[PDB]
Amino acid sequence: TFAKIKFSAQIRLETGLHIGGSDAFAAIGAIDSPVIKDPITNIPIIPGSSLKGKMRTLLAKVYNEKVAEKPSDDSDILSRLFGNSKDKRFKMGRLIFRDAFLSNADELDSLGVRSYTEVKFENTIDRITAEANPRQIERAIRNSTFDFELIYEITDENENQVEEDFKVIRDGLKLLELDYLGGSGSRGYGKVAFEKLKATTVFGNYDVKTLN
Amino acid sequence: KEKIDLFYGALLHDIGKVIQRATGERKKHALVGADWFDEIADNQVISDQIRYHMANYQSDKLGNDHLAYITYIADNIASGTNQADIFNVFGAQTDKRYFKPTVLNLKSKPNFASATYEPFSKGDYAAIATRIKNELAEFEFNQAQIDSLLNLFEAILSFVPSSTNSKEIADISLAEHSRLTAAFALAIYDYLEDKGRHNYKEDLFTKASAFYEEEAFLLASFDLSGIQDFIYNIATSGAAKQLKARSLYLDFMSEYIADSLLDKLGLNRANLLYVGGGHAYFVLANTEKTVETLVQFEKDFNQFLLANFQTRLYVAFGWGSFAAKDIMSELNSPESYRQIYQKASRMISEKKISRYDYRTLMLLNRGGKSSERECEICHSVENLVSYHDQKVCDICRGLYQFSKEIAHDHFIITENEGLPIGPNACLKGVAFEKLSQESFSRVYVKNDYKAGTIKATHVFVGDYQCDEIHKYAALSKNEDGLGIKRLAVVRLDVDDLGAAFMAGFSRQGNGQYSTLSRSATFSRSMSLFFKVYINQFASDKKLSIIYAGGDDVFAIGSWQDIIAFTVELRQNFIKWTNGKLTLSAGIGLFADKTPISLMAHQTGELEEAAKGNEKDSISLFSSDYTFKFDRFITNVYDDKLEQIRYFFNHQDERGKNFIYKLIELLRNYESEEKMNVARLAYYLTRLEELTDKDERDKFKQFKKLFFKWYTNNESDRKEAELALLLYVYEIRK
Amino acid sequence: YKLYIMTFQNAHFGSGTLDSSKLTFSADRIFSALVLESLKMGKLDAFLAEANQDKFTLTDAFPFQFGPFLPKPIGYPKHDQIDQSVDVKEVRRQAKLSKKLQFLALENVDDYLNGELFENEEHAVIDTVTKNQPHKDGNLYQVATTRFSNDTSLYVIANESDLLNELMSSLQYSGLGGKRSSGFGRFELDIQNIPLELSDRLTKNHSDKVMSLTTALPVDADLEEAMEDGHYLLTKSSGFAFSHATNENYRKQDLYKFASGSTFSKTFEGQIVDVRPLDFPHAVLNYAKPLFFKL
Ligand SMILES: Nc1ncnc2c1ncn2[C@@H]1O[C@H](COP(=O)(O)OP(=O)(O)OP(=O)(O)O)[C@@H](O)[C@H]1O
Repeated sequence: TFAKIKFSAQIRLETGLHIGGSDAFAAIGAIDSPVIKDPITNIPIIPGSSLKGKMRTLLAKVYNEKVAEKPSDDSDILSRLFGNSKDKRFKMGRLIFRDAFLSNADELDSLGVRSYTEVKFENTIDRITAEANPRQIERAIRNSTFDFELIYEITDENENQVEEDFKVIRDGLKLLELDYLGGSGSRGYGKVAFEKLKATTVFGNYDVKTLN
Repeated sequence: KEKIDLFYGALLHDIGKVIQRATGERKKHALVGADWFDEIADNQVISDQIRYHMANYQSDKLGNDHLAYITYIADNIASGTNQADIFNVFGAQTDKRYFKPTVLNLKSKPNFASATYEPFSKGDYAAIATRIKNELAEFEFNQAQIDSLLNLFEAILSFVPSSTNSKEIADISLAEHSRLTAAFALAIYDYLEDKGRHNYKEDLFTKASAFYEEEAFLLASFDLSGIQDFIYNIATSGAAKQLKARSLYLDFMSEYIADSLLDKLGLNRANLLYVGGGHAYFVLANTEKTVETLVQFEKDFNQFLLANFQTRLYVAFGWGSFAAKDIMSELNSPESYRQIYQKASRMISEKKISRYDYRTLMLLNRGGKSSERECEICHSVENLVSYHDQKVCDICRGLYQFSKEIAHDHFIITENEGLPIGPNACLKGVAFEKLSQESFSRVYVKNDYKAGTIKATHVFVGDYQCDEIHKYAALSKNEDGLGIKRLAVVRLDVDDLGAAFMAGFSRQGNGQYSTLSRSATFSRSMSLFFKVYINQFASDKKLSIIYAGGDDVFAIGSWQDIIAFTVELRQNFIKWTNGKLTLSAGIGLFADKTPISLMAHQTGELEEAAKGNEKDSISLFSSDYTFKFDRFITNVYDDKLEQIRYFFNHQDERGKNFIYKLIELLRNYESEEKMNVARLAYYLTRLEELTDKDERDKFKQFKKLFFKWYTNNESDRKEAELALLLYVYEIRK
Repeated sequence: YKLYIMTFQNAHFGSGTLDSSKLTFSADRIFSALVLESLKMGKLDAFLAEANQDKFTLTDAFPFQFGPFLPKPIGYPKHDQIDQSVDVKEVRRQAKLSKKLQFLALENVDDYLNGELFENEEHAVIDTVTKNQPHKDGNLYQVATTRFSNDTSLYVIANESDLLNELMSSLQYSGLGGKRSSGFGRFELDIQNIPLELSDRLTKNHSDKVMSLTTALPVDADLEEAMEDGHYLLTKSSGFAFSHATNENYRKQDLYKFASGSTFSKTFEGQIVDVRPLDFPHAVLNYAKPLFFKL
């Protein structure tokens, strides 16, 4: 009738990415947009808006039936999983995300590393001169786990389509690993890896069997 | 007609002092002033009051109930060797400064007080009495004109004192003494008429503390709330162009309260003590007639503001009776003078929390609207109209038309032509044509030079616009390739305000230092610097000042000139106050195309965060750079930030690969203390080895100065983070 | 009666505009959330007959840092306590510190009325994040977040029953206020039994200089009778409605209530106002059930 399906997993970054944060106050040792961190401490974190804005775009191009143009108005078979401000059949999003915090600090200081974010030197070639615009970026370190929990809940009517919903979510998790997740990922910066993909219940109203 | 003669009789009561100080003649100022005024003007009642100003004259009485008998009591209220400094009698005894009677003009440079003039007296000047006699040819003073002379009397005589004698009475200028003495004269006429008797206007106050002990005055004040919540707070970023018109909307609203209240009761402009920023101090009388007027006025002024506006804008009055014996003669205790303001400011905090009452609060909770169309500017749905991409309502609709009306020199107050600001009044922007011109016109920064037959009751307010608002991103970057496409916002606000107004002038038991005139000249001396001198100092810059008041300002624009204006404006304030009043602010950059709500709110949180230490602190780009401001222009901006501009500019591209790492070392100091010191010795050798051999002669002292600034003081370590950050933002991209 | 301790981490609670945010939120946010999720479970008609039972009430979000916190009394103290009279500048500069204060400690509820002024403890800092959209003319927007620190938690006091504990069990895994479609609302419910022996002065009968909280709202039969000689502060709380059968979502009418910590004199009643602009198949409910503290 009403269950709470939580998809607890650990995001393992096999390649350092780069996501532009807010202003430059926590990392002013760069020339472009730095990576957002924590305003209290000093741990590189990733917001939850980047997980929904990227997974929905890469998923609405294979499970669609019409050429899209504007958000919240393409492929009704998957619009009920994110959100829609036009259809009356559904409004709320049944896939609550969470800001993935870096929980790898419990064993990172024992090995002795540099810090938390490195600086990479990049430039461009105008095919008429040598080095042009000596800029630089700020990527993330390698091997850093995170806490990603996907909340799923039914609303009574969710009855004769629960088994079909797991096919889209499971296919969307493995599809994100084969694509970059960040900025300027065309050269190979993103590419995540969902480690220990498991699902459990909190309220207790639906048995677990479709674990993998 | 009968009561208006008393107002003009107290303004020119010392008109003969200017001629005496300019032309050598052994005559009194009260005797030569009546003869010089009668030569060009054909009057008689106002001429007898000039001769009967003092008490040792009596030209054969001539008059039983004449109005020339109450001018001596009101003269001692506003009263108590070139020109004594106002800020000199505040705090301790420092340096003795003196002004200079020049010409007050917006384009002219300010004459700061110093100790290099003539400590003797004035001399033989002719640049003051010449302009007075030139425009003296005016028709009979009637009701058609009110502020046709007060706007010029205080625009040239602002640097001329009144009655040069001793030291207690010398810091009061003649332009303010003659203006303040007319307010107390009108209260006596209203007190002697509301009661019943009339033969008292002669000679019955034999006792020194007779009329001075009886309470016959009233101190009125208000607190217009909703200034920072209506101007700074905004919805979308499309209201950036009309933000200057939004600031001028509430600026004339506070001036309309002073005009509608004094004209309805039957007074003039003398009953005014600095109106601006939602704070003023009105003077009245202790009569039952003046009380019934302010009660009905506050109930009707808040009536029309409930339909168009909401609960943001609210005006709460505050009265407080007092006596005239609290600012003269006996009673030298500081609590005696402070009790006058406590009788009116106490109800201010009580009336603002007790706004509406019965049969008023339930009107807003009725409900009758059912539509989904808002202006997305101020969150209000009331009489909308089409415009551009959105549908503007009616509250923020008049700001678009008024934004283009800023270039107009005159502001005609109409009835229903545009956007109404009062009960049955309005305001528009047009000039050089005069399509109607109802009554009471207002202009902006109109001093001397430009003066003719205008006749307008105006005030002073800052107004300066560079090039729009939403385009300072391109002006911050030069043509070569330096700077960023961002902008900064500073909010310079005065720190201490309870002193130099309540009880702070006490230093000697001789002088009382509690006269209302001594406390009234403090607001007038600082209003010329925070509301008039701002437009002159912001010239030739890539910024535009907005809301130039005596409290908090709002300067927006490119940071290429704001940084050079914030630290420079405080330097002119220290010399004007002899270093007795501190100042604090905060400069913070933001992004382009951002909502002004959080853009003006995040820069305001740094103001409160810059007061945790004591009072003379500062907050830079973030809340971590907590310094003392004085250590910036004398150390950081002096021999730190400037030294890098000519001792490191020769190294480019390859040489600019070490500043980004040295900043990170300055932060990691608590967990890495001694280990970080050993790593600093390695970065100082990588820059010297990776350069030209002939260029090494320039890099010879920066290594020792940078290492000493790291192990000396905890507060000194944060100074290097600010110098290395301003250098990267200079030349980049 | 029974407090529900819960801590927040990177949340969002706007007040007036979406870009702005505050550290706390009004009491109408909690009441308008449990009713909206009751229809998704299958017991919307069960909670409707429970909120209108007088004894059932809710409290505002009060901070909890090694002890429960309470709002400051509006208008208190009066003009009688000066707190170390030294100079007019030192007394005037410290009076504003109490005005900017948000909440007082549970042990300072009696010492503040006798003469004590201090700066409020730094609970958290206001931090903002930025977002945009690449495939829509490159537009962008700015929103603010609330990142608590130094063990900053909240708590709400309600009534113990066998139905309320199950409705709030799913709220911790469903968001609460702000951007719900991102993860700005997830928390953890820390259940407890014994509240505190000092915070048991919640009464609704006698009137001995009480203090209304959770945005009071007098009834039409008792408005000016309890408004005269009191201390309050009008606020603002509105916004677009959220329904599933309107195709327009009409704007809810304004309800200018009060603030948390207003001191009146008598005891109110507390009603439930219905917000119906044009027409709706349901009814927009509202809390408006202020409590009282003996002080
Ligand atoms: N230009 C001015 N001329 C005269 N009085 C002014 C001016 N600006 C402000 N004031 C006075 O300042 C008072 C408000 O002061 P406020 O409470 O803002 O100071 P404050 O913020 O407490 O100072 P601090 O930050 O040092 O504590 C008003 O009552 C007003 O009369």
